[PDB]
Amino acid sequence: RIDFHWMLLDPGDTVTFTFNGAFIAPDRATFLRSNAPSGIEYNGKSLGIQSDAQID
Amino acid sequence: QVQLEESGPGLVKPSETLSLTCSVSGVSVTSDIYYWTWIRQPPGKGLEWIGYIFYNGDTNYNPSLKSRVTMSIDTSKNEFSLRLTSVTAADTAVYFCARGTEDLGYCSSGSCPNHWGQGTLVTVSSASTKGPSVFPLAPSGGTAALGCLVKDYFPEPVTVSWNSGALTSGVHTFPAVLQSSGLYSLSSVVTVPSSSLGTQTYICNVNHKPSNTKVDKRVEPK
Amino acid sequence: EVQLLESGGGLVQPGESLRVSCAASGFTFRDSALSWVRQAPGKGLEWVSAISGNGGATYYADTVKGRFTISRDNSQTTLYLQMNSLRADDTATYYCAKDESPPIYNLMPGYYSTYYYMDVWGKGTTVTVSSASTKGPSVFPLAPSGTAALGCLVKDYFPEPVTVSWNSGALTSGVHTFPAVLQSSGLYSLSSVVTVPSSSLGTQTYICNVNHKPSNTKVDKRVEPK
Amino acid sequence: DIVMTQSPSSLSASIGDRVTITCRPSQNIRSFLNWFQHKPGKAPKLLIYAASNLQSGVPSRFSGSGSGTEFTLTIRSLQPEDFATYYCQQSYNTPPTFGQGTKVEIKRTVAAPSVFIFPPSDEQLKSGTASVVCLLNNFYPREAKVQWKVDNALQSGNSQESVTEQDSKDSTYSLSSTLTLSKADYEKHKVYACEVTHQGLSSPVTKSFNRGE
Repeated sequence: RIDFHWMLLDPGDTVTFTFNGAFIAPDRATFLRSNAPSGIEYNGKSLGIQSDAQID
Repeated sequence: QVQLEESGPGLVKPSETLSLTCSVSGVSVTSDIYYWTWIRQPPGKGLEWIGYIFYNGDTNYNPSLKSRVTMSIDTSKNEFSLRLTSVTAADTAVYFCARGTEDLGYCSSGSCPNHWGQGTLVTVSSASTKGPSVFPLAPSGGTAALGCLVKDYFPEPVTVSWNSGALTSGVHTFPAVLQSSGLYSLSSVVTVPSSSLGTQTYICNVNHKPSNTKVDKRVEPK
Repeated sequence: EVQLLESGGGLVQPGESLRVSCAASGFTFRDSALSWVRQAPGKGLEWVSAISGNGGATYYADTVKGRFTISRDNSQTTLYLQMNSLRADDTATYYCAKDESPPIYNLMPGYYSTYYYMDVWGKGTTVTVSSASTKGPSVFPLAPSGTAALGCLVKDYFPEPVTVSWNSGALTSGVHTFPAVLQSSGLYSLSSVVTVPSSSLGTQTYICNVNHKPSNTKVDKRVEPK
Repeated sequence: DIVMTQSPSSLSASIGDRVTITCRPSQNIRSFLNWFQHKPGKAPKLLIYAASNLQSGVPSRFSGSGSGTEFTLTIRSLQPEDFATYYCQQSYNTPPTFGQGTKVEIKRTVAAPSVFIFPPSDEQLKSGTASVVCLLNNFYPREAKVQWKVDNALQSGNSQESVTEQDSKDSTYSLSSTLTLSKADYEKHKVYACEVTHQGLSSPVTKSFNRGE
């Protein structure tokens, strides 16, 4: 099994990773789009639903 | 305390990308409290704020333009820049760069640009560049008038000096007129002593950066 | 096609009666409501009245609460409006308008749903209420004295409207015919002007053609530099 | 998205007079309102910040007042250098928005234009075009009519005018009119004249030259 643990990192904060093994390492950081500065990545405030229906 | 000089093409074709740069003198673009802004004014229309950028990365763009505009700060060159994609004739405007100082006691964040550049005109058009032809206006109760005619250039502007920035009092450089040919023309004139026509030198300098043209005309009796 | 046509109207002395017809043609089965709306040139819209089914309306505005009465003739598919005791302010362009309601209302198909919005408007019939007495216009030149302006003043006529053309309609560019104004005499005055090249005055004849159909009067007036 | 309604769009006033420009935002903005001045060809300048604070170098004849939904810029004794377009600007929410501007023009005494006529240079005639320029220098008020005459036939359609903005020291205007002809038509005629009609001239003034003299 592989178990994933996550955190939210404030700006200017270091996450320090220390390990002798068994460790699965992040290659990329995930940034929300509704925290963007309107620098055109920015696409604000989604609603996530659970649906069995098609799209239209 | 700061000087702000704008630069960029002057002519961009429709659907292409508009890029402008602002050269900053007197302060560093790496300062924590200043923000850098662009504003524009279409010919004969109102001022429209485009956005601000802080060195720390915080930006805000007008929603009318946000899906097409970005800004950046170049710390190495002490510059900041505007990038506007997929332009149309609605984007022909004078573009002003400006500095403001974060001051949340009296102003929303990034919302009070208080040192502006003089603006640079950008024309969105498919027409090609054309340098001016420059012709003299030769002199005929004490005062004589002379000048230079700057005809058939595109797009705007031309700049005119008389004697490289030396003769300055009495100069009138007229707003350009659009001719039926689609090219611009203007005149620059100066008043001088008639007693001066026999012995002293006058050269108008007509400079047009989009066509990389410098033309000197010297003026005198027919 | 749901268009209706308004017939009738005209000039009437204050205190008289006049009924306006509204031929309801097209999609309207005439189990739906209909309304009248008047507007005077220089003023906005104003709802007048409404009709429903048979005698369910009985819906009149406070301005005409005791004067106007609304009839409906479903056999010939025509809506009426008997305008009695007409006053001066009743001069307006009376529009016959369709009436539609949200499908949640209007339980019985015939009766009135007390929430209607008008969707299909009519061409409108103009009704003028004065003590006037039809009169054709006098036409005077506005003489030109690179670009020159010349024109015609069409003065002292009643009622509206007049039509003005230039050179029998061969001259269109640069023509402006202004809205008439009402003088204290109760007669109208309007101007029509045209801008033309100064160089054309001497070679080219300009004539304004004025038509006032209410008095079947027809004037051509040549406008010359003087 | 806050709409700034400035009024009037334009005004004219004499030197020494008190001038007032109003700004009404579309919602209450407390004191988050700035006033800018824009003189021809110069950088827009912040004059007043946060409704009433005079910026460095701004003369004390300028004052800002108001809050909420009505603001006033007053210029208490107008000087020629105050010719400019003035704008209000809200800093209350993003995006910052500007009023449509108020153009302030100076009324001064009538000044007749000085008139000059320039024949086309020989260098241009090799291009197949002849430009004839008439200069009307330093006049007030703005109307001046320029009629071109070539061998006394009035011209129309073959000239264009350009007028400077009001001068920041003497509050006058200047105007150029350029008559354009093909060289072929230019040499078929002789007398070239610019005729100027203006409130400062008791009757019209004509400057002329003779082609080839």
